[PDB]
Amino acid sequence: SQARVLHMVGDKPVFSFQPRGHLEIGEKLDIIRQSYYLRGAGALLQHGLVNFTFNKLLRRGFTPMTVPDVGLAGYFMDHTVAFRDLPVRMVCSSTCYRGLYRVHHFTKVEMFGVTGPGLEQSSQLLEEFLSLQMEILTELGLHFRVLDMPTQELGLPAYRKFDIEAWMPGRGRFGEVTSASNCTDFQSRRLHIMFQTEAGELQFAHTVNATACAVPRLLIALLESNQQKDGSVLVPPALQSYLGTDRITAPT
Amino acid sequence: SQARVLHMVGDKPVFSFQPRGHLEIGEKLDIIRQSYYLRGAGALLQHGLVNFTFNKLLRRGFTPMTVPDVGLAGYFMDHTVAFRDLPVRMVCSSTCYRGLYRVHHFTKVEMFGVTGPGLEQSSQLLEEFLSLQMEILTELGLHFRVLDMPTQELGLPAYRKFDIEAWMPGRGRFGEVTSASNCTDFQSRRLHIMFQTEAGELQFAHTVNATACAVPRLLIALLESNQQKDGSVLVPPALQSYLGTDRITAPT
Repeated sequence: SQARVLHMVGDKPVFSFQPRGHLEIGEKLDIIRQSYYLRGAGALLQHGLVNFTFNKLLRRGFTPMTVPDVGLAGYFMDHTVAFRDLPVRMVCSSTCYRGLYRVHHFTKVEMFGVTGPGLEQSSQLLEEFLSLQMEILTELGLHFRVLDMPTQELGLPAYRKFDIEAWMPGRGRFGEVTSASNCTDFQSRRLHIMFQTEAGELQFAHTVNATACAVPRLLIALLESNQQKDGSVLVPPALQSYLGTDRITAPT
Repeated sequence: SQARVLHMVGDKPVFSFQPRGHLEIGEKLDIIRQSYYLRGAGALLQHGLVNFTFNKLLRRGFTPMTVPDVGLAGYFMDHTVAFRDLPVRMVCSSTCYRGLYRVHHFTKVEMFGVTGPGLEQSSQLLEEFLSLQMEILTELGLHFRVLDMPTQELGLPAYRKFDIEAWMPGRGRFGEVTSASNCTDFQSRRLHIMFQTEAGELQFAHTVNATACAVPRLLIALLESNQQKDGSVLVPPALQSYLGTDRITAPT
């Protein structure tokens, strides 16, 4: 019926002041401008988040893919996978079209999985994708909660669904930053995504989907969370390589 | 009137066989599929080319920027720059909409410059951008030529224009992979991009534009150029970090 809190990770940050919204921080640091537009350290944050996640998923054995822009499944349309290749793990960084809360275009990295027969395989894969999401978020220093979304209440094209909300102090609330869902044979039935069994059967495979990074939301969470009383925001260690610093300090 | 060859860099590769087109290579290596779609090593090539160029331009002092997708100039509309900040060098990686020769969406990294008064400043900046382009191409091992495009013959919104064509053995000809043009006060007049002089004048600045990377074309050039008789293609050293190998070898 309603969403259950499955897990809690990290702590709410403590402030001696009233936390500011990501827009105020960005403007004070000259990393957000204008429509909207990232500049300097903010742009490095965006590209570094994408790269950290993409590399993490590459090290775990996800095959990368790129597309000219729903689609992730569609590229497996009318395709059959051998039993020996199951599960198939795909990672794709791409530009998607739909405060920085809702911009028309943004970069997102997505996870896609095609697995062996049945709920056991598909659920194992969904739990694996959720774990990757929590690992990435933990390594970024964010405070977040994992919630079980209802599926048979409205919805339907999902047997299980997990959403992750990261804490946003400037907004003062939790906001969704990742999603992951087990679509089972829905997508495979409609797109003819088959797997061949050991005996020689072709059967409808299972598909699993997950967001590995929605940057606008993660940016908001990092800026509000890591902000300082000086309007500085601290850089998580995982991103200090791409930024070249542990603290953004605003120009002169 | 007609395009002059200004420079020649690298040598045509030598083959003991008939060079194949990038599509044949990609299909034999399972890095190109389907519409079109990069997979595994091909996807690593795409992301590595973007990152190598972006990092190179970051080390040279280009301020990064990201946009939600003509635009590069438009974000400086109704903006004034101080004399002390000139020249302003901007680098932007973005998804653009328009064989892999002509796909609808592709990633491109672009250079944008706003400079001090007059032809001397704008030309210095244009030569600097051209040099960066040739450096990147040389470091990738490609054979290319730099040509002077006519501007007052057709055209008009450009005082000078340089194009770079890289050698494509499968096509058997040179193909454009970068462009760079000095648009002077055209764009600044139309968008009100001002600079403040030392005396206190506001004057129309100059704008310079350059492609720092068009990936589809560079991909084509690298695959056809570095191809082996085994259908292997060798990896340029600059990209071996992102690929993890010196040679793509096709799956089993």
